[PDB]
Amino acid sequence: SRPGLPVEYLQVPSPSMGRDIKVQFQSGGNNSPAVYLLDGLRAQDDYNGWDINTPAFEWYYQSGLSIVMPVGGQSSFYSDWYSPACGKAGCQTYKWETFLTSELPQWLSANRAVKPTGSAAIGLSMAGSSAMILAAYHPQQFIYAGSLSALLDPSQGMGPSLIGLAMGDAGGYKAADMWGPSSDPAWERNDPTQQIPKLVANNTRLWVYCGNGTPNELGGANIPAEFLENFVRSSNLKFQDAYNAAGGHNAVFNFPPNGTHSWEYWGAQLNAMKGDLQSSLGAG
Ligand SMILES: OC[C@H]1O[C@H](O[C@H]2O[C@H](CO)[C@@H](O)[C@H](O)[C@H]2O)[C@H](O)[C@@H](O)[C@@H]1O
Ligand SMILES: OC[C@H]1O[C@H](O[C@H]2O[C@H](CO)[C@@H](O)[C@H](O)[C@H]2O)[C@H](O)[C@@H](O)[C@@H]1O
Repeated sequence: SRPGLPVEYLQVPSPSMGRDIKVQFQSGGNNSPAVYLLDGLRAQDDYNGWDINTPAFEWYYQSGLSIVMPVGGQSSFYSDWYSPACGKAGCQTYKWETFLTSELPQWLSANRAVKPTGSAAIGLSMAGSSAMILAAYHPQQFIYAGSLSALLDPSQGMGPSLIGLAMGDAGGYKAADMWGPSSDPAWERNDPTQQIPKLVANNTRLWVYCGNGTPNELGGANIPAEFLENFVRSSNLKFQDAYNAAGGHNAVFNFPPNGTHSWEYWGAQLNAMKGDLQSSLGAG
């Protein structure tokens, strides 16, 4: 049902960021595996975009999977930032890798008996690369990573400056505050194409989606959505080639001849990957 589901609106203290992170939550039951649904570049501070734009909770109720939707961190790339995250609205502390990989799972285990290990992270847009970086560096916790419509080589060429533009347009943040000048090693570290050997060695299950910029009847037929999806598509194709070349063998690659940078297409993927998540994480 949409109303009447056991959906919580948690307030999870983050020592590292000095505030309470709101977290929308639906348990799949005691000791259930978690699915972290990471929001896109323009993440709002009231509700995660996955809740706003999809019936995700509804789709995953009684799936044996806990659904975890952190709220906030627009333009954060769910990263630990070098300096305060200062945008149009003011400064906030961004230490999202710390939060997602310790404070949150520990709180969820202690307070809701959510299994802290063997989780998936699924992100769209900005959070698509973040999902893979979470699995790259925290494979115990994240054994599955979904990346929807993300720029997958952000440290390369125009990469850093395109990221700067977007953060600027979304809340007016500056990429220097996050991973520093493009010279800083933080860029390579958070580039999922660069971290492909990790993904392979950890045998991380991947779900990699990117549309082609052509809208079908689902909608999203507008130029920005079309131009954005097409623009990030090649990094998705190059990721695929590199991953296979590095001996990758645990990914689903989803590059249909349709799809724009719009929630209609992302929802469709989240819905599509439920049974795969259940098998890969042992929901049964
Ligand atoms: O980066 C994730 C955001 O994707 C959407 O916004 C992008 O694409 C829109 C077209 O669908 C553009 O209008 C917008 O300027 C882009 O940033 C989505 O609207 C947001 O909810 C996501 O956070
Ligand atoms: O940095 C983003 C991507 O840039 C290159 O490719 C882009 O540039 C052209 C458009 O201006 C097209 O080749 C394509 O649509 C874009 O993705 C680079 O080749 C990619 O690896 C980068 O992800």
